[PDB]
Amino acid sequence: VLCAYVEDPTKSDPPSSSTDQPTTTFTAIDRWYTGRLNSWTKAVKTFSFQAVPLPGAFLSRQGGLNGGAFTATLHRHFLMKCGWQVQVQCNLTQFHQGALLVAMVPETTLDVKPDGKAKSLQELNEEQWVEMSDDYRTGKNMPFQSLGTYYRPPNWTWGPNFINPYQVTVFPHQILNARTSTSVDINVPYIGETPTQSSETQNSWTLLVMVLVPLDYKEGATTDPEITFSVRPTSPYFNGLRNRYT
Amino acid sequence: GPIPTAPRENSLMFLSTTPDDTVPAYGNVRTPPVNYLPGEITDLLQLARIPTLMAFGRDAYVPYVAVPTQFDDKPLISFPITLSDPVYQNTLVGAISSNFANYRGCIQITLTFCGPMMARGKFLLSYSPPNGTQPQTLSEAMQCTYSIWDIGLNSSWTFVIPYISPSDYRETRAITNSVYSADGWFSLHKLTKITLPPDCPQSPCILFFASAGEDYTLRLPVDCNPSYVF
Amino acid sequence: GPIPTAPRENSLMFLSTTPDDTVPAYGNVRTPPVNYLPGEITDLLQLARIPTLMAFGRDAYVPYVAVPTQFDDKPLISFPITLSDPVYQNTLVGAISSNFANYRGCIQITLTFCGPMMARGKFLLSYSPPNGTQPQTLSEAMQCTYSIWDIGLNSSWTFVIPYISPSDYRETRAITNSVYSADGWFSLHKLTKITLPPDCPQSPCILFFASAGEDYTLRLPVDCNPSYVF
Amino acid sequence: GPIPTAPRENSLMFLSTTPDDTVPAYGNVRTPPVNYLPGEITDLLQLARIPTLMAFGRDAYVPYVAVPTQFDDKPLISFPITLSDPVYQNTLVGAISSNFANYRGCIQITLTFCGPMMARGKFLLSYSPPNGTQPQTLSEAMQCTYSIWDIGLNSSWTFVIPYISPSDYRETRAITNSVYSADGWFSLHKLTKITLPPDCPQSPCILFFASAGEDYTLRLPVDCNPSYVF
Amino acid sequence: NHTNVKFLFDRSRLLNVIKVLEKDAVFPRPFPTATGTQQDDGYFCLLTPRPTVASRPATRFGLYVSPSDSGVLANTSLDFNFYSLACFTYFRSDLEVTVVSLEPDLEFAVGWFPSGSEYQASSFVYDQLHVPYHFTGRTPRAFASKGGKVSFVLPWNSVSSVLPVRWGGASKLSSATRGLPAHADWGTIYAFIPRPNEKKSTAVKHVAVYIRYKNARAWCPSMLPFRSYK
Amino acid sequence: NHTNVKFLFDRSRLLNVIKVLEKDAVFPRPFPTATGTQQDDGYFCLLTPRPTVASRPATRFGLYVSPSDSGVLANTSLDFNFYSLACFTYFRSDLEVTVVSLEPDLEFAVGWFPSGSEYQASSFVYDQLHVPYHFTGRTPRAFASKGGKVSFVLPWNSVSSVLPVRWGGASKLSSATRGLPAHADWGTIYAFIPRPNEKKSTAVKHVAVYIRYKNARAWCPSMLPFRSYK
Repeated sequence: VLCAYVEDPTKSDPPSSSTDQPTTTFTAIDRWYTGRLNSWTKAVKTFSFQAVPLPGAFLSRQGGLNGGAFTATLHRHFLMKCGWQVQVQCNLTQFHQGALLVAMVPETTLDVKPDGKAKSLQELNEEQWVEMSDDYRTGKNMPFQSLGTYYRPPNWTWGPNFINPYQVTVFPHQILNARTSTSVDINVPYIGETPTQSSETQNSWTLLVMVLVPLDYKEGATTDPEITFSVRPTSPYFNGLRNRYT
Repeated sequence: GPIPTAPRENSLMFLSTTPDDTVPAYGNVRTPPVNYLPGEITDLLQLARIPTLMAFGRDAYVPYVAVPTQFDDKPLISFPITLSDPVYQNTLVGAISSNFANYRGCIQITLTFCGPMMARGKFLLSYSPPNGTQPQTLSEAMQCTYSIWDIGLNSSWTFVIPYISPSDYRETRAITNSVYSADGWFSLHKLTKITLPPDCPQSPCILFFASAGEDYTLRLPVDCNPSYVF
Repeated sequence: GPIPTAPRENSLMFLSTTPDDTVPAYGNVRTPPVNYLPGEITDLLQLARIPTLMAFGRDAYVPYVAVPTQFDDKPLISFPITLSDPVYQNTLVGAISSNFANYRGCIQITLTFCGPMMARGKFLLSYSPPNGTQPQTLSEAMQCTYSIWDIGLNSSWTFVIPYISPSDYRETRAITNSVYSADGWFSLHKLTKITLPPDCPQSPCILFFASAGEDYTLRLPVDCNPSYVF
Repeated sequence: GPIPTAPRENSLMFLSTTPDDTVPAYGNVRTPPVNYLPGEITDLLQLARIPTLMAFGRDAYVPYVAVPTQFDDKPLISFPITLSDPVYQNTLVGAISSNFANYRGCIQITLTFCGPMMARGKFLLSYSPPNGTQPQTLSEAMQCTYSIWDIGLNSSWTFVIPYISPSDYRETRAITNSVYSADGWFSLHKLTKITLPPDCPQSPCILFFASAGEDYTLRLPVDCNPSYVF
Repeated sequence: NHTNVKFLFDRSRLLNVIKVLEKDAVFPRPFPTATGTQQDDGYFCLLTPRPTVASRPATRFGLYVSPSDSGVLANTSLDFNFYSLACFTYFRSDLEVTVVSLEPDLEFAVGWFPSGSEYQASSFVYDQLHVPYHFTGRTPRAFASKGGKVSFVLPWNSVSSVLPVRWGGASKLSSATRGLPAHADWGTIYAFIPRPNEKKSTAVKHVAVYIRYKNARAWCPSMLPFRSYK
Repeated sequence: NHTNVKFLFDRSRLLNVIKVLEKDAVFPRPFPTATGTQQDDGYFCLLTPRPTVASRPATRFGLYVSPSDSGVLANTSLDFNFYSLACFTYFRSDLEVTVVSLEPDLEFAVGWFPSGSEYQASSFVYDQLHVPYHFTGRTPRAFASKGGKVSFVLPWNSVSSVLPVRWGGASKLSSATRGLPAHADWGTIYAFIPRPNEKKSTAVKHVAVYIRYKNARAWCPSMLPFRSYK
């Protein structure tokens, strides 16, 4: 289990940006949350990633990722502060070759259409794998500001939420090789610009499954392995109790 | 001989807030003593903690809230908790703290029921965190942080508004300050319908204050708004 | 009286990298604490030692090396060991170290055989010193510094490239850097012909990394290349 | 507050030979070590003491002195002892010391008889103080400071020229330097007529050097003559 | 230790070339800005390594390739020497600002207002002269000499604990507020000629803003920008 | 402790923009002033945060909205950054005056005379030049360099124990002397070009007066000014 930046990412003090008691728990905290993720085929090119934003996946239900009573606790508290623990499985047989890169990317906008707002659930099914184009390498698709008719719109050539695709192994990562393992185990603590961020609008981590070596299998052999994942928050600290988000 | 000094790049620069003295011109002056004056303000947090009146639109604004006898499932008053909001311009919280840049602490709304003596009833006092839509229903008020104020022995309730924020300090002149909207909402709801005795006036008035908690702290003095003088 | 100071010849000179402070303008600020954030980068050699992917021309370059089944007496891939070479532009060795002027240490190429599980074979990993002509023959590869990587328990080999240099440090943005040409050559050779089982794909891929050794040290920060932003 | 400093009259003056440091711009640099190099010149008087060849007009000058077989009552060679004299321009005494202003010590002419082995004879080595007329006669050479050099075991004689001067130091680029003329005269005289054996060449050659004594000291560096480069 | 994070970012570098105010400014109105809004553009330097546009924090960085006539061009700033060596996510440091004039013998003056505060934009009539309200204030308005340089060290004033080099959340609600931090700045500065508004000249005087990050602390290892292969 | 009273008022801010004297002044005659009085108006800066008019302490503060031609306009000063944070009644502190020139390369000089004293208004004929009597005196006449800034710290000189921020008594007898303290000032300054009166120029050179309250002490908690709701 690839722990991140500490020996124990479960250790977490309550936030110092609150005056109330944090809701440290909810009705099922020792259970996982399993969701689908798109299958990996031969036509997937190199570096074609697929991002699962946390906790952006519990809300939009990316791949049937039902949050149970964690989404219904996240909607009833304003500030949320947890460390994640993902587990991507993919049934790599002996008959496959290739290597996924499962990482937990801090603070990126990879679920954002390089041309608009936020992605839907149908548009995650049409493309199935986000190709590493010039936009995602240069960060040219994090959402541009509406400057207005007064200012002449500048030629946006760079944005600091890029992916350098050759450097994704700096993150907490395990390579899902064809002949070492079949599943990864990443456990990350809380990070953020504040001691606790918001609930509806935070993206402090991002599960990221990137194809480093394209899948090749013989015809008639085992075909097209499915990718699952299992997100589970470790020691959350919910602050600011209010009613359900509108 | 001479001490060889290399003067820096900011030489002959008068900076306004330089934390250092200057040459005394007319020294050796014995000032007359000030031991006789009582109440020396050492710190201006001695006056943010003093409860001062708020204002309410119904330039003739009203420090109290009228209490109509109509029982209803909507707040009797609900103002947002922002220190740039115009229900705090003429307090001593929102007038001291507006001339600074950051705050941290608990606003302490002191209530005072100015109705007749034989009134009996309950009030609900729901502070909400900043949500996407302001809470209106009393059912939406119970689920937030609340405290039930009875007209019993408590004709004066000091509801401590908590400090829940994703940063250690808050921008003190900003409408938004945070995620989407308006930083919170205090809301005085009436819980049971208020029994006012006859031959005692209907529609009482609740008088609101705004002090600061004991842990209220301010930071970064800025140049103030000089538009009090026009 | 006044201390007689003789100011030097560099008076009123703002130098950019002066190792000294300046006058505080807005002091006495208590910053919010940062004890909660894990993983503080004290030193940027904590990220040159993290193995990141390399690039290979076959702007769509490839981090792996395809392994054709044709046995041949020429290297399967052979890139020069220069930190300005475009197989190191998007690593964390060659991207941190390009913004400096000097380096000293051992580049550590971490291999990863991404082929099927029942593959069996050997690979030869020959680092050459900078010679007048690049070594191609496997006989020319055995005479250099080599290490034989089997596809056994080792599906991941970290070949430490030695540091052999006539100076204590090396120019880190220079094609030549030394006597005549190109600073060395790593070369992954295939030694025995690779037995891939049928109904398992031919032409496997070996994935290359580029970390830095534990003794890797850098020196003299220079102004970087701002051409990442166009 | 501020320390009241009165800057001197030489403020903002860059003087070339100021014996003091300046601001470091690119500090914290670990230089590569130089323990491996042998022979560190701490002091340039380690090379004035090394005997180097002189020059003699007979730009093709001659380091030796031919010895004609004609016995004669006049010096075989007699050059003046002045460190601006052109028999010292390409030594290491007269090339180091010409770039200074003052010297003090003993020039040490090392002779070397380069004739055949079975030569037998005597030479007289007369240093004269600066007189109004140069000594020529061997009778005029005996009365000065002399030392008789035999071709015996001594095929190499180091005649220490004394330091006799009315000042503690001497002007090192000056023809006159003193009272009327030319600062002294070394003069190698032949004393007995030289027996050279037959079937061994007549007219041998004596090779002259010019080192400095152990008490040779220099003072006041001046800007050198840059006319070596044209 | 030249890769030390506290050592590497502790040096001065250019941020923005802003125009010097000669009247009471109108701070640039927030996005989107419709045409016909009379305001003062590009006079303010939002002190942040992150990309800016119109002196407000921006998501992306954007320069101009063919700047034609229609529309108002926008002062977009970026710290080029930062992001090429910013292989991390969070970065708290105390800023050191140096404002170098780009006008021969300019007497300017540098205002400031903290992270979250705002410019005071009006003028008071002192002695029938419109003296603006940025000559006064509780924030540092350092004054330069005629031909001098303004330098001071600013603290980490913002309400965020750290500055996100990379940020993925939403400050306000979504739909193009993703990756746009609101409180990631040390404040904003601006240059003004310390003369009243009736002495407004006709030339448009520029000034340059340098930045040194005192006591740099970086967290959460992340990527470096992509270098092309052309 | 940024709300500390000794810390909050300990920073420089603008008070008045006064004109620089070029002859022997006539101090403004006390109120009421009839027409035709030849005097010198607005050249004196009565160093007080309280409102002034014609360099004398005033009850109210008054600016001009439509300054037409008839009558002599009056230099009315006020400390805008004080009263918005002066939630107290009494305030004793030692003043620090800084006089910044608003004229390019001006050589001025700053007089002073204490609380209760008066300007010396005549001239003595030195060498057939009318040198006025404000070049001499036992009070500080600090001299500026050509393009420099005058700065000194003045003590609490007045005969009152403290300065009433709010005052309700009567200094003289009643009928429009209510709320007008007489001895609430650190004195008065004035700028003069240090040339005799025959070298009086034609331009009207201004200068600006800053104020820092060293060692601020405040007593008797009171109100803050009323912010409008428009």
